[PDB]
Order: sequence, then C-alpha cells, then structure tokens
Amino acid sequence: MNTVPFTSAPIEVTIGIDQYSFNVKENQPFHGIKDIPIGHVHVIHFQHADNSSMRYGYWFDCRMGNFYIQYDPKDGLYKMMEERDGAKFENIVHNFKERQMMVSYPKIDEDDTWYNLTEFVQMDKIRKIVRKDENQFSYVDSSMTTVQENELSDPAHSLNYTVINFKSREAIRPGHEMEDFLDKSYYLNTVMLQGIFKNSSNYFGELQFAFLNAMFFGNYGSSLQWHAMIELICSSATVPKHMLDKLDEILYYQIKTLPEQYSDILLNERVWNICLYSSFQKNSLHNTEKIMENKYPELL
Amino acid sequence: GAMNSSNYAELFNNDIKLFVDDTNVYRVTVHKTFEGNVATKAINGCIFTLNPKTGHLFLKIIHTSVWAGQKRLSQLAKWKTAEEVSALVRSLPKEEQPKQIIVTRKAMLDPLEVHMLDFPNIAIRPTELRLPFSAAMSIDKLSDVVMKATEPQMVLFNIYDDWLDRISSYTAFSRLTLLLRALKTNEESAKMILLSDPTITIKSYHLWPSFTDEQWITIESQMRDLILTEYGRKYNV
Ligand SMILES: NCC(=O)NC1(c2ccccc2)CCC1
Ligand SMILES: NCC(=O)NC1(c2ccccc2)CCC1
Repeated sequence: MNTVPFTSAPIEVTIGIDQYSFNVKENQPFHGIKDIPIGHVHVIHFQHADNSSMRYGYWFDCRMGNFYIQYDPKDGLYKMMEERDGAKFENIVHNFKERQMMVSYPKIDEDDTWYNLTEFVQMDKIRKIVRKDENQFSYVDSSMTTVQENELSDPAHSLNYTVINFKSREAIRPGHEMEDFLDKSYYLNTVMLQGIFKNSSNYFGELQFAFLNAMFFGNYGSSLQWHAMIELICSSATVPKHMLDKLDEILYYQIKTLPEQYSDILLNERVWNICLYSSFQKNSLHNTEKIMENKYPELL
Repeated sequence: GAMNSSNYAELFNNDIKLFVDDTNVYRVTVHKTFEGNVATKAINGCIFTLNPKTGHLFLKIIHTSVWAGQKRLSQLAKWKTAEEVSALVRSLPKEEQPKQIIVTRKAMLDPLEVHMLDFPNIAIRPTELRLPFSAAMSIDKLSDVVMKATEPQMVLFNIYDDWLDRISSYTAFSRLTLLLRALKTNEESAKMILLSDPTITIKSYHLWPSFTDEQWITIESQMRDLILTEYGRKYNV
C-alpha cells in the first residue's frame, strides 16, 4: 500500500482520489493520502472552492516512483511531483503517518469498482495519449482538447486519442462503400484492432480512460471518444464473442458509477439508443441494457 | 449548407453544380400472387442528374438486372445512385467536375458523401426546395428511352432544348420547374395543355414543343392555372 503526501493545503479544495472525494479547508493540516492499492492506475483530482472552472488532476501508478503534491502559488494549482530521494520520502511519509495527518484510501473489501473501471488501463498507454515524457504521471483537465477536435490548438497540451471517423478513407475501402459504412467490422477488426491497437485490451484501455476523463474532469473531447469507441463496436456485425461480453461488463460498471445528476450531458442519446436498440449488437449487451433501462429510462 | 429560397441565384452562378434526384431509380409495380400474397416487380429506372445553369441532363438508366438477387432494394438504390454519380464525376475532365452536388432528398447525403471521399473539395448539399424532378418520367422521350433499355446506359440531353438562346438560366429553370410541377400535379391536363394545338411540334432533337415567346407566356399561365385548380380540387377552395 502506497502513499501520496501533500506538502500542505493552502487553498480550499475538493480532492478526489479515484471515485472518492473529500473537502479540505483553507490551510487545514492535510498531508496526503495513504493505503493506496497497489496494482492499479489511480487519479488524484482537484476542484478549487473559489473557482470550479477547471477540474484538473494527475494519473499515476505508485509502482513507478514516489509522488507527492505541492501547491504552487504562482501557477495557482496543486502540482504532482516525483521525489527521487527514497529515504527523504519514506521519512516524510512515516512522520505524517505518525501524526495521523493523512486520509486513508477508503476501499471496502467487497468492492471491485475501481478494478472494474480500470481493468485495461495502463500507465504506459496513458503516457502516449497524454504526452509529457519528463514526468511519470500525467496531467489532465476539463479544457484539454483532443487531436481530432483540433483538426476540426496547442499540440503539447492535447489528448492524443486514436482518431475514429466513420466517413473517412481510413474507415471505407474503395469499392466497399455501402458495405463498410453500414457494417463497420473491417474498420474495427482490421484497421483498428489488428492495425492500430494490436489487441482488444489496448482498445478497451483507451475506451476506459476516455470515460474516466469525461466523468472526472468534464472533458467533452474524452466524452466524444468514449462514445465513438462504443459505436464502432456496436456498428460492427462481426465482433469476437469475448469482446462483446467484456464490453458489456465494462459499460455496466461505467453506467453504474456515473453520477445520476450528470447523465443528461455525459450520455449521448443517439449513440445509446442506436447501440442498445438498433445496432448489430442490440442483443449482446444484456447487463448494460438492464442497468440503463432501470437507471436512465428517460434518455431512452 | 442547405440550399433554399434565400440563396436561389447561386444556382445560376459560374461554379459548376449538379442536382441529383434519385426518386426514379428503384421503381416497382405491386401486385397479387397466385396464393393471394403481394409481390413487387421492378421496372427500369433512372438517375436524374442536372446542371441547372446549362440544362445538361446526365440520365443514367437503371436496368432491372441491377436488382437481381439483392436485398433491401430501397437502401441499395441510394448507394447505387451515389456510386453512379461518383463514376460520372470521375469520368468528367477536371475542369468540368462540379464544385457542388445538391441532392433533392436528404437520405442521399451519406451515401454520396461516402462515395465522394476522394473529392474532399466537392460540397454535398441538401436543399429545402421541394423540386418536382420525380415528374421527369412524364416527359415522353425520357420515359421512352428508360423503358426501352435492355442494359445499363447513360443518355445525354439538354432539358432546356434551345431556350438559353433566348432566356437566362434563371428563367429556363423556372419554366422547367413549372412544367414539371404541373405534370406532377395533373399529368393528363398538363400534357393536354402542351399538345392541344397540333400546329406546334416537338423537334426531333427536342423534348418540349417549339413555342414562340408569346406562346410560352400563354403556356406558362395555363400551367399556373392548372396547379391552382388542382390545388382547389384536391383541397376544396
Ligand atoms: N469543455 C467542458 C464541457 O464541454 N463541459 C460540458 C460537457 C458536456 C458533455 C460531456 C462533457 C462535458 C458541460 C457543458 C459541456
Ligand atoms: N447541351 C447539349 C449539348 O451541347 N450537348 C449534349 C449534352 C452534353 C452533355 C450532357 C448533356 C447534354 C446534348 C447531347 C450532347
């Protein structure tokens, strides 16, 4: 179990760690988060009390280094940094634990929610979507646009998700126009899975990361990517059975976790109605259809 | 974006454009079977592809053999239309290719866009106008060449005959849409109006009669009367 200490908390902020959150008051003696489960990526995120504009945060994996948070009064945000002195860090952490100035990652033993939301998400893949090679962790905020959003403006601050476009030469084989547009299997299986992602685990990892950035930061571009990756599978007549079953599980846990009060903007009516009721895979997502119908029958 | 009443003069500017109407591509007669079920029989159809400035009509005849053994024919017809329009564009020299293609039915947008991906600079546009191009098969010479076709065939006509020698494209298009609107509204009456006077003939190389300017004003007034009549008849006014 690992620890992310905080130098201090000089401004009032709501701090999230994965699906958990807690309020810290201005200059409250908060010094970080302990008992973070090893084996998963994690995200530590921030919303300032005085300007809810810009939610922002950091994706990290404690197996890759010792990380801490320190507020920067010039740039006005909580920044993640890596401590390279291992003894300095263990000493800092031990002292804050002795003074009980840390919150405990509050994981119920029965609870597999975070695993289920991050099953295919790997730090190495995050670091290729979010390019900042000098750090081992990755910054994401509400405003960051995607490569695809940019094509339609600072490249270094972009989310480099895989571009999916159903009306593109990449998606449509010359001579198979109607076939490829109405059945996206060749774009899914040959172009994306075999060609770009290499396997379905990497595809699902990007899908899960897009969802989490949409939910945690209200990143509109991440929201578009998540729905595009769902639509591409649902609009394919030929999908491996293991992928459909796994997709059903992935989406079930995403819909379960989504705040009820955010569904109106995080759920695209067209995509979900098409996917659950019109697409080739309308009958292959039993768990997802059941939770959607009981939780969000309005959207549908 | 969409072509409507506001931007109507744009049709007659110097940017090459084509209207595509797919109404008459997939045509059937519905009938009873020996067992008392219903079946369809396809008949030959056509794509109506028109340059509104010049009157050039690329009439691609769709022979019933196209449909043999195919499913979901009304969906296929839109894609076959888009395939044939793309093929026409590719067959034209670069300086003759359109800068815009306006589809008369919005369901043609995605099929045509997908077929034209190789032409990113050709705009594919819908229209808010309710154009009467379905009535093209009420023009006797067009209907005759479609029904007689034994194989796929493209036939080239100017739909304005020689009108552009005397009138502008705007006026020619207005006359064409009036004639077609009338033929769509009441084909029998419209054709009576056009042929009542046996001394006015259709040249071998024309589609419409050889009216003088004065006779065209009369004819056009008669077509308006017909359209208003049929309106009152149908609507009781
Ligand atoms: N740039 C932030 C942003 O666009 N936020 C909104 C959003 C909608 C849908 C999905 C994610 C975010 C909230 C209004 C738009
Ligand atoms: N505008 C008639 C004309 O000058 N040429 C024709 C035409 C060309 C191309 C498309 C449609 C018609 C008449 C048949 C050849």
